[PDB]
Amino acid sequence: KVPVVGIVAALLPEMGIGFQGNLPWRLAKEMKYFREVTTLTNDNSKQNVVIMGRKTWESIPQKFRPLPKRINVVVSRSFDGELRKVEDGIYHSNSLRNCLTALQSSLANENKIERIYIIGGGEIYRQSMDLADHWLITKIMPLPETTIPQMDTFLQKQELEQRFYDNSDKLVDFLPSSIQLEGRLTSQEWNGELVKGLPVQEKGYQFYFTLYTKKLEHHHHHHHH
Ligand SMILES: NC(=O)C1=CN([C@@H]2O[C@H](COP(=O)(O)OP(=O)(O)OC[C@H]3O[C@@H](n4cnc5c(N)ncnc54)[C@H](OP(=O)(O)O)[C@@H]3O)[C@@H](O)[C@H]2O)C=CC1
Ligand SMILES: COc1cc(-c2c(C)cccc2C)cc([C@@H](C)C#Cc2c(C)nc(N)nc2N)c1
Repeated sequence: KVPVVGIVAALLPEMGIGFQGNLPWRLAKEMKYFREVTTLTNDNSKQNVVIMGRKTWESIPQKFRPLPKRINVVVSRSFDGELRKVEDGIYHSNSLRNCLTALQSSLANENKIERIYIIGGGEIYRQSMDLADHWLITKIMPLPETTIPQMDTFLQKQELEQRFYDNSDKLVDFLPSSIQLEGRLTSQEWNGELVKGLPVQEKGYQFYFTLYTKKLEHHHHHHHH
C-alpha cells in the first residue's frame, strides 16, 4: 500500500551503475535529483524510506550518512531482525523482503511513510525487479568526445524490460509536486534505442530522467478463503 520505487543512475547501452565500489561518474545535477526525489514528499508530515545494501552504505561518505530527512535502512545478512533501530535515522535488516513487509505495516508505520525508495546497489537491485512498483532510472550517455568510463556492476535491463514499460510520459506527475526540472520531455534515438524523459547535460554526459512502470497483468488467480 505504499509505493516501492527503485531509483538508479545507469549508463547506456549496458546500464552500467558502478565500478570498484563507487559510482563511475560524479554528476552534481544527477545527485540533486536523487536527493530531492527521495527527500521530498507530497505530504509534509511524512518521510520516505531509503533502503540500501551494506556495500552501498559503506560507500557513502561518512559525513553524509545516514542520508538526511529520510528513514535509512541498511540490509546485511549478518544483521539481526527484519527491522531494528540501531541509531537515530538508522535501521538494520537481515532481509530485503521481510524489511519491506515490516515497512508496509500500517501499525508500525502509522501511515507516515510516503514511499519506499530502493537506492542500490547491484545485488539489491537484482532482487528488486519483482518487488518494485516503478523504476526511476536516470539514463546516462557519454557525449561524442567523452570517454566511456569502466564499470563492473549492471542493472538487469533484460529483466527490466520484461516486467516494466517506459512510462516517462507520466514522470512529471509522478514526482513530488514541489520538484522543479530544467528540461521538457524529449524522445531521442541513441545507438539504436529510444530514450525518452527529461534532458540534462553536465560534464561529458547527457542524461534523461525516466520512469518505468509495471506492465499490465492478466488475472490468473485471486486467493479465496
Ligand atoms: N548508479 C547508481 O544509482 C548506484 C550504484 N551503486 C553501485 O553499486 C555497487 C554496489 O553494489 P553491490 O556490490 O552489488 O552491493 P550492495 O550495495 O547491493 O550490497 C550487497 C550486500 O547487501 C547485503 N544483502 C544483499 N541481499 C540481501 C538480502 N536479501 N537481505 C539482507 N542483506 C542483503 C549483503 O550484505 P553482507 O555482505 O553484509 O551480508 C550483500 O553483500 C557500487 O559500485 C555502487 O557504486 C549503488 C547505489 C546506486
Ligand atoms: C557508491 O557511493 C555512494 C555515494 C553517494 C553520495 C556521494 C558520492 C556524495 C555525497 C552524498 C552521497 C549520498 C550516494 C550513493 C548512493 C546511495 C546513490 C545513488 C543514486 C544516485 C546518485 N542517483 C540515482 N538516480 N539513483 C541512486 N540510487 C552511493
